[PDB]
Amino acid sequence: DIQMTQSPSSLSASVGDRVTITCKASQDVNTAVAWYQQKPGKAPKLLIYWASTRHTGVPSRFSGSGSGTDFTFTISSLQPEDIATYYCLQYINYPYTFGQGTKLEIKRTVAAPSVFIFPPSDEQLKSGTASVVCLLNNFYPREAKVQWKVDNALQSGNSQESVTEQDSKDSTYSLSSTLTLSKADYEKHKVYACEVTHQGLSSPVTKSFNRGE
Amino acid sequence: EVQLVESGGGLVQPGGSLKLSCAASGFTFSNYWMNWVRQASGKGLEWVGEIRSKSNNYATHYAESVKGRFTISRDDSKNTAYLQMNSLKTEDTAVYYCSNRYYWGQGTLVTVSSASTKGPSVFPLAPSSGTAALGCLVKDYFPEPVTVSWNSGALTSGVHTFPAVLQSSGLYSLSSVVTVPSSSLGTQTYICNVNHKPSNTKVDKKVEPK
Repeated sequence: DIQMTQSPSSLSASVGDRVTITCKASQDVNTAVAWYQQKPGKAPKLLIYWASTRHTGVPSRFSGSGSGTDFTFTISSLQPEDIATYYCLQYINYPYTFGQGTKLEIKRTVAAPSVFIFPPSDEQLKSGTASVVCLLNNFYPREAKVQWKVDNALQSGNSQESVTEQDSKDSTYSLSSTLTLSKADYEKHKVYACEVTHQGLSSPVTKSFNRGE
Repeated sequence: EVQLVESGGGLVQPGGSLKLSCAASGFTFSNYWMNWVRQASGKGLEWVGEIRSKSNNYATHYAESVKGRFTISRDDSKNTAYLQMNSLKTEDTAVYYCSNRYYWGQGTLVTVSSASTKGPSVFPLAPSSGTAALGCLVKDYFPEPVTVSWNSGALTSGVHTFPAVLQSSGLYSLSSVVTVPSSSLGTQTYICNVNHKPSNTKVDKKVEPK
């Protein structure tokens, strides 16, 4: 079974940079190599086949080269919409085999999140559960800390976060944290707050609300 | 102009069977070699198999992990390819893609689980009291996926639909938010369009200041 191993697994580069990814085939595979791009939420798209032929309607900044066992995928000038994972594929013999993919991320200047807190709805309170949500909107870099407090008590173990992929235009991330409580527990307290720590904020920022108001 | 439309995906018991279809248009179908590829969530692409043209005796080849369980077929008159999947295992859970080697379809999720189908509840994330943020919380559903749009698709800039998170209950949940002008809050209507096809659930939720 022909192994395709890509270098590197992850890569962070600046807009306008030349970016380079290599793929090593564990056997001679001549020019029977294809390169794919898979943007967040989309199906893979063929960029290059026969190692260096550009598929139709593919931007000129994408190119490939190589032969035998060593293959190169190149972006000449990295654009914001090029955020994706890239895969190489061997198609000389069955079974066709993919490289493990290279995740491409974009470096940009620091951007501070905008923060919003949302109380649970009356509707959800009917069902005996309460979800409090804190949104962190449009920030870079990805590292961010979100602490929940209910009447001064740090909440731990009762929240989950989800973070978007990098935006294809401004290259920022967004992040939601949802704090789930029983309705009884929720009714027993007044002050609900989420506190956000992040490189682009001079000191942590707290958004909060009082239940009975 | 070239189109590959997958269908047949959904929730299925361990051990069960399922048959996927790929409806092709925009190309001379009989000349192409149709391929299936799958991708588990957060993982890489994995080739499933390929069927060749009639002139090649419709020869078929398979990945080792599926051979003897999966059967690929075609119907040139229909311009459709098929993936019949037997003896399903939980490890087969993935989004399955159909390809003519040059273009790929949107893919269809196959979930191999003994868990029950459940429809979600849609809760508002109401904006406070100049940018405002609001959203919809889509809570407690199974299996994936749900789709969310805003104002039937007419509102897209500033929309962030988050990746679903699997909760402790074994049920999924996801939020969709949008940031809008504060001045449009008591004037412009905001409705999130939620579809949970596996449970036949469709909801339109107006979100507004409380």
